Order: sequence, then structure tokens, then C-alpha cells
Amino acid sequence: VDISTLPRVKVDLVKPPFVHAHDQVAKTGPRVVEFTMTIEEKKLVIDREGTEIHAMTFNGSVPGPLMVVHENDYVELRLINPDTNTLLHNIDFHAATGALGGGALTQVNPGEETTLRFKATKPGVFVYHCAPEGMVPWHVTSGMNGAIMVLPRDGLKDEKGQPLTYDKIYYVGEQDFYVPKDEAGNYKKYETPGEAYEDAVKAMRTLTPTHIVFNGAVGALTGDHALTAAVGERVLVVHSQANRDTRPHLIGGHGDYVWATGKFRNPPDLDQETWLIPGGTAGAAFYTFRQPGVYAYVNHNLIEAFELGAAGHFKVTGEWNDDLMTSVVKPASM
Amino acid sequence: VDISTLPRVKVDLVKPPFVHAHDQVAKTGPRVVEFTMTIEEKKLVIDREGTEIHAMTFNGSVPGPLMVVHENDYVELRLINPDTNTLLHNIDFHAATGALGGGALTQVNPGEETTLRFKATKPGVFVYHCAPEGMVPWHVTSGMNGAIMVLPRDGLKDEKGQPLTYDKIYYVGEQDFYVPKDEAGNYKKYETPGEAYEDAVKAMRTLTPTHIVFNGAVGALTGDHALTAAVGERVLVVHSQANRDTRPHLIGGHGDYVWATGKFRNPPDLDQETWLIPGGTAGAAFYTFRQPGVYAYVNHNLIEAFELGAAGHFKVTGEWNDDLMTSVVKPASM
Amino acid sequence: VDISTLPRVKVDLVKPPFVHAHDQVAKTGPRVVEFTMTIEEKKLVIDREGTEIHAMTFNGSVPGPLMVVHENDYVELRLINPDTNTLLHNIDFHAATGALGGGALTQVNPGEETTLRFKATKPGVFVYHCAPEGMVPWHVTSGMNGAIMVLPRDGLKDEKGQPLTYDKIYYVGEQDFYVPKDEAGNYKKYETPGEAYEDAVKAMRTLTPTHIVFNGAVGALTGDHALTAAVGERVLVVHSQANRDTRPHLIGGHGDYVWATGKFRNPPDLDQETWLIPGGTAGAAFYTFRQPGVYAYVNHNLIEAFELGAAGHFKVTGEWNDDLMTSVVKPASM
Ligand SMILES: [Cu+2]
Ligand SMILES: [Cu+2]
Ligand SMILES: [Cu+2]
Ligand SMILES: [Cu+2]
Ligand SMILES: [Cu+2]
Ligand SMILES: [Cu+2]
Repeated sequence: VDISTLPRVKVDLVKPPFVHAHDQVAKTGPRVVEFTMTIEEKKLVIDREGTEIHAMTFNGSVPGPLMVVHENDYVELRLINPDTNTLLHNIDFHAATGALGGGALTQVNPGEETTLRFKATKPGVFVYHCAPEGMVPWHVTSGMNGAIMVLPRDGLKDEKGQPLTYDKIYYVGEQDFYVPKDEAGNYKKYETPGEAYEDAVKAMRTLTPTHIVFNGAVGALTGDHALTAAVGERVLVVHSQANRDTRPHLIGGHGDYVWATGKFRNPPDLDQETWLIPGGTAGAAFYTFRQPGVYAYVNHNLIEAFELGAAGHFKVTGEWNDDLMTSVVKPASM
Repeated sequence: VDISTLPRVKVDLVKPPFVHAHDQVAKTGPRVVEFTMTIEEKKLVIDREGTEIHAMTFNGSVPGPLMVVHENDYVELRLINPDTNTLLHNIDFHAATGALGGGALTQVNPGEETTLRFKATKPGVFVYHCAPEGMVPWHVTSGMNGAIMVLPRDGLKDEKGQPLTYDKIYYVGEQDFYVPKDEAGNYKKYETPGEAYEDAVKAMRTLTPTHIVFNGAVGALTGDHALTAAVGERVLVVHSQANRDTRPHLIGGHGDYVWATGKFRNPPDLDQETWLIPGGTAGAAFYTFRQPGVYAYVNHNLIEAFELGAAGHFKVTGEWNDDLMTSVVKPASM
Repeated sequence: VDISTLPRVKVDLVKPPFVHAHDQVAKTGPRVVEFTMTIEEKKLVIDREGTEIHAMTFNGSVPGPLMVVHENDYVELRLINPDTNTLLHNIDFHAATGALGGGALTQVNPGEETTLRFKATKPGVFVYHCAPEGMVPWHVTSGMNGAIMVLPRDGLKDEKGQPLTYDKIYYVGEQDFYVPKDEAGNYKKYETPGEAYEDAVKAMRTLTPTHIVFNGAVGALTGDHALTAAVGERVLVVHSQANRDTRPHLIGGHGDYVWATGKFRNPPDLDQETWLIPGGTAGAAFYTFRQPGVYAYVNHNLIEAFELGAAGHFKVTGEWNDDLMTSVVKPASM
């Protein structure tokens, strides 16, 4: 078809765990959605003791933003690489087709620009990440990854063909950092990434992470940044992982509907206490809360969650329901 | 509803891999089942060379007991913490709802008691484990975990809606121990857990286990403790893992029906040679034997199974069936 | 039944990633297919810097050959152990039944022979591997593993009951090597396996691989050995893993139909960007290409793929389709 006869929309993205405005049901025919992402290389502090790394990011955040479109639409991305950066970057969509998902067409040196249009033909959640030849793990484990959701034209549908509507939608990306440390057990610091490259390769070859974080920082979704909800509300959590397997868990709740691979053509699973999301993919979980309070959202490899920092929080407002769970006898001292 | 108008039952649990008496089909309406578990901190020897650790357990066993109830019943647990113990414990069900699955209501110091009632609303196998704030991985990888099964009111059903009945039911919990060892490669010994806490944290941060055991000891399900069966019998094996992914395998047999996540609302899978059970969940496998002999039950990460101790045995009585598998020519020396 | 009244066929296998001739639809009734595999212990060079190991193989290749049969057929294997070898070997099928999948009947010392007949009763892809008592991980991680496919009698069927036909079929086995290295970081070399056994056990207990390779060598499916195809062709990739979990990914394409556990009785999944294959099992992926060019086939634990060698290539002939993905603006220097 002649795409020049299709409408065009302009969308400017938000910083996670929030998503830009959208509509769960298509109001029009296929359009051409337009995004604009900027690359940024900056130092980050990821834990409490001020460990710093040289992160590379889309729009200056770990992870990148979530782009929501509809099926059979046209995505047109405008990737910009400013001059103060120093490396060659290129994007790669798991939703595109051919040319390494768009990686062979998007190579940009410092101080350059590129546009790319592709068609979103399959519904579901997908992952995008940088991919320069010879430095793929380094770029992707420094923080250059994100997700993209391609809704069906009629919104979600459970396994019985009945519709599904979510009041809120949150996005969580789990990032594993392999920071190199010396013989003294202290993390080493550098000037610019090129110096840290080789000991980064060594640390990665050790094959175990040093940090695992939600939203690029230990505690970034804890305290005053907790994710909020109300009893009876319907929430969709998208969870992405670009390099390592992860197993999300909502301490207190469950998974009402779960796409553990994130592809909406398949029927979902029901009543999941803990599902598995392979490395390099995204998944979706639909849950509607029943009791108020504070929920935890962890990676149920409990060592990673409570020693490397893969834990966030949920604050849900409401009042108790003492039929589901009550304390018959308060903790008593005999 | 007014629960005071519901029957009450008293159940006393057994030591695994055996389950207390129950009925796969509900004979009455919803009841209130009553369990009573006691906490015990004791030294354990987990391998052949007498490596000892400071295990913490429910009812003095690793893992804890399996509690079988029916859907939409009321579970009332009475947790007791004696005075000779020295830590603060609290239980946490993945089947409950709200208050961290019951963890915020069950904190008991040494020499205390607590009751808690909740409603079992979802059918399937779930995991329960200790969870004190700040020592969750330590408590859960010292041995404070177990499972709980919530049958449907009509018993199991395959993917074609036909019933399913098991003659035997066994329960297996896989436990990974990170015992700290010194520079000499020898495992270190202590007085009480508080001393071992910090090197335990270090060993856990190494992120690889030192032992992996079925029923809390290397060889605990081998030799005279092998699990017994007969040709044509129907067995349901429940398998639980609270912290690490595992992949069960029955060398010689298969999986006739498999709930790899352990939720009975979903249809099962068929003819599984090896399924995956994520960390922090339980799964169920229904198998009916055909040939007699000795079967192995391993974790098919063969290194873990045959070097760290994740292997058990099955003794099935009967006589051969030389149509399925025969030796046309005996091993001959040319 | 009396098998002596059934036809007999003779099949001689090929070296992977190619499969011997077969027919996706059964032309006759059940037969007795006859294979003959020879054991070979030889030195291998697995990477670019000439690291050598003492591999043990079926027919002198890593992995072994793929055997394609039909359901309810009779497989008759003739395993031969020559005299220049020095160890005791025995085969073990995950598709057989009883006697450890055939491991208790097939023990052969150097200079011996054995035949074994079993019935292929379940359709799907299965794994076979050596299994001598006490050296199972060593034998299986030195390279003694392969796969076997048991097609249904009517060929494959998608989830809507419609047939499925593949023009090409490729087979890929992922092998993880734990080569022992000294204090200097250099890989140690030996004379014969018996010497290397103990440091091999130590290296395996470290629990992280040193190499991960497709077809037993770094780059073995890259360059002039790339897997070939044409736009619009239909390919079935079988992927096997005997010891460790793996997550295949086709950079640029997708998975049109995926049996992630490899059992054809279950319905497949659709539009998989990355599926998970547990350790000790095989899986199947049906894909039909749309755009030409060079595709990568990686294990999407990107560190393993691009640092340990788990990557292969696809060359597909044809011409572009600028409706699916086009470059609106060539990379421009502002
Ligand atoms: Cu980059
Ligand atoms: Cu990728
Ligand atoms: Cu405890
Ligand atoms: Cu838990
Ligand atoms: Cu062998
Ligand atoms: Cu096996």
C-alpha cells in the first residue's frame, strides 16, 4: 500500500515506571506513530554506598521508555546520537523483521541522526536493545535496553474470549550489572567507558552479576516511589529482561492472568504464584487487588532479591477484609 | 458468612516424603482444618563426610510437612516457638492473601504462640517459608520451607475433562545449602547461628550452592528409603523449590500429566521427559508405571544431581515387558 | 505381537547439522528401523586459540546424529565399542521405557558390541546420552549426547488441526565444556582422559562453563558453513541441550510454531521471540522466512552467545521487501 495516505501521530515518551497516554481500543485505522529517542552516556550511582558506573541509556534512564502501539501499525523511530558521546550505537527491535531486527540500518556515530520505519505485525510485548558488532553484551548490560508493547486491535482477551480492561499500567525493567572489582573487593572506578571495557569483559565472563536492580537503582521503587493502587483496581505490569532469566513474584497477591512470554495470541495462564520470564524477552501480568496494604514485588531467587536489590513496593489503599485472612489469636507470649 | 457455624477437623502431620491421610474427593461441605507446627533449631549432617549445619525447621525436618486441604476451605494454623530457640520466626503462605501472605501477622519471639486463619481460594500446590525482615534468604536457605496442596472439590481432571485418581502421593523438597568454607576448602563449623550469619551472607552472595539435597540429606531417598510402587500403580509426586530453579526427571519413565507451575485450573502437559519448576514454586507430576525395576529421580542439571546430591530412587515391583524394550543381543565381546 | 512379521529398514546416519533421508508422512505400517553407531574417543579443538579437549563421541562428532522415526515403530540400535578406546560406555534414550531408559542393558567395554530394540510410543524430540555409574556428568559433558525425533503418523499439525510441512530440517546441539585451567589462567593439557578426570570434576563443581558451542566448535556454523535457505521456504530447527538450560533466538525472525519442550501431543506456541528449553531436553521451531539476508541464531544469554561461542548463521536468498522494514532516512551526519 501507499503509506503516504495514512495518518501520522506524534508521541513523546515518559520516564518509567510510567507509560505515555494511549487507548486500549483502536479508535481509527492503522496510523504511523512517531517516536524520538536520544542517547546519553552518563555516570550512575546504583546502590546505597555510592557505587558508580558508566551507564549508556536511551533518553537518560535505565531502562528505556515503553512504546505502546497497535497491531498492524507503522512505527517510525528517530534515533539521535549527540556529539558529546563517544561510541557507535544502533537500535534493534525484536518486533521488526529482517536486517538483524533493524540493527544493520541504524548504526550512528557521535553527532548523527537516523529514522527507521517498520510494521508492527505481531501483538505482544517485545524487547529492544543496542547491538554494535563486538560489544553487544557490554552495551546491553550497561543499560541500553527497553520494551515495546503492540496491543491487539480489540484490546486484551482472556482464555474464554471475554474482554479485559486495565485501569493502570506499569513497566518494570530488571537490569544486572557486572561491575569490575579489584583484589581488595572494592569496585573500581574509571574515567570513560573505553578504559573500563576490558575488565568489564572479564567480570562478565565470571558469569554472575554483582548488582540486580529494578529501574536502574537499588530501592528505586521503594519508599516514596512505591507503585500505588486501590482495592478493586486492575493493573497490568509489564516486566522486561534483556540478558538473564527472571522470576517475578508479588508477595501477597497472585497473577490473575499471565503472559509469561508476552505474546497475546496465546491463551494466558491462571493463578500464577510465580512465573518464569526467559532472558531477552518480556512478559505481562494482569492483577486486580483485593486487600489493602503494602505488597512487595520481588525476583523470587530470594538471594538476588534481598542481597542484590531486585525488590520494589506497592501501596494499595482500602480497608481490610477479615474473611480472606484474619489473625484468630494475636501473637501471644504464652 | 459466620464461620462459627462450620465444622472443625483436627489433622496431625507426618514426616515427608509421606502425606497425612486425606480424601481426593470432598465428602462434606467447607470445613475448618486445624494444623499445629512447632519450630526447631538443630544441627544437621547433610552429606557422607559429616558436614554439619545449623538448620531451622518446622517440626524438625527439611522440608516441612505437606498440608492437604480442599478448595474454599479454611486453614487454621497454630505456630509455636519454644524457648530454647533464639531467633524470631514467622510463616508466609503463597496461598493466602494480603499482609505479605500472612508474614506481618505471625512474628513470634522465642517462647510464644500464634494462630492464623485464612481461606484456600485457589486450587494447586503452593510454597510456604519463613520471612523475617532482613534475614529472609538466610532463614529460607537454612531449611524453613514447605508446601501445601489445595485440591479441587471434584479431584483432579485431565485436559479432556476426565477424572484422575492416584493410588499414592509422595512429596519431595529440594534444598540448596551454601555452607561457608575457609581458605583451606574445608567447611567451617560454629556454635550457634548468629555467629555463622555473616559468612553465610558472603557464601550466599557467591550465588552458587555447595550442596543440593532431596529431603535434607545426601542419599536420603536412596537405598532402604527408596520410594516404592508397583507396575500399573498411579503415583502423584509433588516437588517443591523455594529459592532456585529445578528440572525434575524420572530416568526410565516420563510425565503422564504435569502441572509444571502447580496450578490445577490450567490444562496439564503430556509426555514430559523433563519439565521446569521455577524457584519459589511447586509442581505436580502424575505417572503410572509400566515396567518394574529401579528408577532414578534426578535434577537433570546432571552436575548438580551427580555431584551435589540431588538424586533419589524408586523401587517398583512386577515382571518385565519385553515388547516395550528388550536386549536383542546381550553385550558380547566380539 | 510377533515382530518377526514386520518389515525391516536399514538407515545410515549423516553428520549434523544435516539429517538423513526420511518422509514426513508414513507410507507403510510400523517397521523396524536399524541404526549402527560407533564410539570414538579423540582430541578436539573447540576455539580459535587451539584449546584442545579429550572428547568422546558417537560416530566421531559433537553432537551425535539425529535419528528420525515414526510413532509406534521399533528402533533397533547396534552400538559398537572398538578396542582403541579405553572406557566403559552405555547409551540411554529418553524415549525408551524401563531399565534407566536402556542404560542397564547397554554397558560395553572396549572391543564389544550390543544391540537393543525398543518401541517409540510417544511422538516428539528426545535426548540420548551416555550414563556410566559414577561418571555421568563427565561423559555427558565431554560430548556423548544427541537427539532423536519420533514423528506422528500424519506429520505435524498446528493448534488448529491443520497440517504442516517443512522443506528443510536442521539439527543443532549446544554443548557446554568445563575445561580445567591452572592458576595462570591457561587451560591444562593431558595425555588421556583418566588423568584429566579429577580436575574435570573440580571444574564442573565450579558450576559455570568455560565454553559453549554450537556443533562442538566456536564458529562451526559461521562463515562458509552457514545454514542456507530461501525466502518463503519452511524450515524446522531441532535444538537439543543435555545438561544446561538454553534460550534460542533467531535475530531478525521469530518462531512461527514452537514446541518448547518438544512433545508434539501438545499444541504449539505462536510468535515466540525467545523460548526456553530446559536442560536435558530438546525443542522444535518451525519458521518460514520472509526477507532475505543474513540471520543470526544465538543463545539469548548474550554473554554466553558473544563471549563463549553460542552463535551460528543463516544465509537466505531473495530480494528485499520494503513494506515490512525500510530505512526512511539513511544514517546521516547532521
Ligand atoms: Cu550502545
Ligand atoms: Cu535480542
Ligand atoms: Cu525462620
Ligand atoms: Cu515466597
Ligand atoms: Cu561414555
Ligand atoms: Cu537424561
